[PDB]
Amino acid sequence: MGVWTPEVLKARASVIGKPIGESYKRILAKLQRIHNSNILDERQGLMHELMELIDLYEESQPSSERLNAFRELRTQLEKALGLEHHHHHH
Repeated sequence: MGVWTPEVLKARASVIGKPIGESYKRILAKLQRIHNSNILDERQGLMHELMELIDLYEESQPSSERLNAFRELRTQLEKALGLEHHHHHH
């Protein structure tokens, strides 16, 4: 949980839908897989690459220090790596 950032956020920031076709969209798409595969033993491996991948994509186009805005996303991935069980439910 706490790992949500689908096109919804981009739609709000971008107001009108307008997804770019390319790899840069791959990172955004990974959200769909992560969503369902949230904190999933399988996603655990991807989680690591996700954080590293972003670090390479953050400077790729948005090197204007704008990565700070995306840094919020990395936090979710970083926290996810905590594998902490905050669910606690009967």
